[PDB]
Amino acid sequence: SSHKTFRIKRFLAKKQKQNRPIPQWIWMKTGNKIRYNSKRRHWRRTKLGL
Amino acid sequence: AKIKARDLRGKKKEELLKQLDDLKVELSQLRVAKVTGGAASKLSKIRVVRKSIARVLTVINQTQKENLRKFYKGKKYKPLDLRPKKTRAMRRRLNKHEESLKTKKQQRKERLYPLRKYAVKA
Amino acid sequence: GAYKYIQELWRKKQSDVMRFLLRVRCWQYRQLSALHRAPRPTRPDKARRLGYKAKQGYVIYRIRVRRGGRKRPVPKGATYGKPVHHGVNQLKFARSLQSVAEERAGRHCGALRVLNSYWVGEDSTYKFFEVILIDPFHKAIRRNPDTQWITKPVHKHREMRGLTSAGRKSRGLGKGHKFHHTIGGSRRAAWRRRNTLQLHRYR
Amino acid sequence: KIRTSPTFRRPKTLRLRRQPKYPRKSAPRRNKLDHYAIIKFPLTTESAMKKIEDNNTLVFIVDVKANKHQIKQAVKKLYDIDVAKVNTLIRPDGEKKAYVRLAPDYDALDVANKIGII
Amino acid sequence: TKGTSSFGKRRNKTHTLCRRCGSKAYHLQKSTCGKCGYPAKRKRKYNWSAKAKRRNTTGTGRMRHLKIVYRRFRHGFREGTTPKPK
Amino acid sequence: APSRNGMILKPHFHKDWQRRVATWFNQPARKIRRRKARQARARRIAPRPAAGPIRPIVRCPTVRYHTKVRAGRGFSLEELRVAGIHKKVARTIGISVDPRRRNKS
RNA sequence: CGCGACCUCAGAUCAGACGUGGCGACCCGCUGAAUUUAAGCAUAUUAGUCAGCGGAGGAAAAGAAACUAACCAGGAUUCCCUCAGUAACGGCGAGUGAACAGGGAAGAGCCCAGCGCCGAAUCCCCGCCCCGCGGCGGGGCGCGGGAAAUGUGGCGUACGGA
Ligand SMILES: [Zn+2]
Repeated sequence: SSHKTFRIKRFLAKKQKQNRPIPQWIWMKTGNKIRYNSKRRHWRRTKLGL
Repeated sequence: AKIKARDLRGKKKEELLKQLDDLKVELSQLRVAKVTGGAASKLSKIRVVRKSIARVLTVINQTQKENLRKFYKGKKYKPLDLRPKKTRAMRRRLNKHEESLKTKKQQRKERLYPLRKYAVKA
Repeated sequence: GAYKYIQELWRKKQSDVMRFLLRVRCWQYRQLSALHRAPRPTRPDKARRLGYKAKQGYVIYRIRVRRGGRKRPVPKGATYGKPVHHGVNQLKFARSLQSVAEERAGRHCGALRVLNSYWVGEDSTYKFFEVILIDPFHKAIRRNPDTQWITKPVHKHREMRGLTSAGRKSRGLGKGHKFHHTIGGSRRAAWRRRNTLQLHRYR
Repeated sequence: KIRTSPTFRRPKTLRLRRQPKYPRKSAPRRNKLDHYAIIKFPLTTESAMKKIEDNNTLVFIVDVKANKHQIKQAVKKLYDIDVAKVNTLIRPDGEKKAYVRLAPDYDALDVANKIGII
Repeated sequence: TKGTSSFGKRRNKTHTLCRRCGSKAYHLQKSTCGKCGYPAKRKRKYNWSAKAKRRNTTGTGRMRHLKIVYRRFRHGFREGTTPKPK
Repeated sequence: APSRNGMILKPHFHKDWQRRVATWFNQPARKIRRRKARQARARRIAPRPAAGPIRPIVRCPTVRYHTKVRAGRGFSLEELRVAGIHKKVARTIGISVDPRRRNKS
């Protein structure tokens, strides 16, 4: 929808920013257990709700 | 320099604003230097200025408040900021003195018949 | 004094003097709203027995309660079950109408607290009660050592727990062999105590 | 006195203003949207420069709560210039991009060197 | 045609985001939330779903004001005092 | 289904009794709590006796127990009047007083 | 009609304060089933139970007899043992089912209306003084305002009281 409200566009802004992968150096840490981002949302598979 | 809180309290209120906006000014090109690709040494300095701005603005917020509550120290009515905020249930209770109020009938009882200290034998 | 002569004056409700007055107040109270404030007691003698004192902080509200029993709020019969619970017309509410008047007065004026209530008139469809309310934050009530028990947070909404004089009648509590099923805290406490297994360590 | 109209209206009773014996809050809240917080950082995008030498404008990242009037006075106060017009948009990333058109007596290239972007 | 061909006409959202509970359960036509009951002053909760209770209780969120009441409780809620300076 | 020989039993377990089950694991901890509060009370009234005020000599009702003698709620006003002790002063010196008791004997 | 009390009833972004909502393991007041059993099932039983509603507190409620008893009598409320699976209720079927007394834990009593006596002897707010002021507290001054005679305060509550 080209027509948007300020609530939806602000809400869509966070989900776009959360779709980026983890940094390269994050598994150089000491007690880190994260291998990759398990919350990567693809626009074809996961439809985000709404 | 390492801005401390001890020496900031004795300075003038308008002198703090003279220092505050310069810290605000000096932080402005630091965000510019991040976008333009500045040196990594200057990118580690911006957290110090953020905490130094927080230090300056705290003292301005601090020193204003004890001037206000000293001004309202003797008055009957004070703003709700200066009133003690502690757990609304007990702000609705009585004062220190009011449950110490005994009736004239009750005060006669302990004077006429006080509780006695006594002991018994075997 | 004069308070005694009004005590048995209200005990003669069938007399000509009271029957004229009771039908005038009932007409007057009917044209008003279902909830409004009375500025002074119509029954000054009754309020003193219940604990009202004519000072600042003592507030009384006069309301009405619709007369009759309680029918079951169900769609057209809506009793999907055994014939025992098929009764819908001749059911009765567990609490009295006076206790309902204490609940409605306390729910509206939530800042005040209900002391007691009394009867001032009735109709075919309405019962009229004056309900005494106490302001727990007025300095006359707050600084008086006799009346500061209202100010404690334990006595919030006494009429909601049935702790008032009218609400205590429907609880069925009291001393004697007629109140065996309310021994303990309440009716619920008696059933709870009698329906538990005291499984000891050594049995 | 006589009643000309058959309807009864409530008489206009006098009402006072607020005369508090104490303010509700001790001190007024300080302005958190100052001239420094409103302008975050300018853009060094190849489209951002392309907006500069051609249109004689400036591109900034500004807070989402800002007005076009507030951006006009902010750029005026911070850099000692004046602004012809301001066009704003909200990028899907989440903060607000504003195009600041400068007056023809000022040059977008020269003011860029004082503020460091090139 | 009650199956696959009937899902193609789904383009009108009936629910939307609530601004008190955060869940997408605010019915536009009834102007009410099916999760928390937005127009009602009281939060919608029921005892027949204990799992739905513990999804949103006093322990789930930030407790940005309640976590300092517990810290201040163990000192008796002292006010106006400061530790002895150097 | 009953067996050959046995009793007819009425187990009162047809309600949801498993919810209302009162275990007694607090009993060893309760006894310590009763003792510690009792010892703390005694130190508060250190010259006064730990039991409290004295109790009168009381015959039992319910003829099954009518030959037994217990310790009662409090001394009657007739018993205090003969002893020459004012009823409002006896309570301060550790005498249990109640106005409900009678004196038939 | 002018002028002035009083009673009812309004308007306030009036001065000063109060309630809303959350949690809800425990508690109080309502409302309140059907699965199940009775080898069916309808009274019963499940069960004042689940669910629903309101209200608090750190505990709540109850509580100092219009009591229990018929004894040579006990003597506020609450909890444990026992009474007792008893008296009793129940298509007297399934099943349901207390209370007194006794031994313990604890143990604290009291206040009004009315009856009357005291010159309203009473209380709230606003201003001033003094002293602490994060619980504005007390005392003193108010031909300062108000509440209160449609009854405040002291003595005084069944054990008697003046
Ligand atoms: Zn919602």
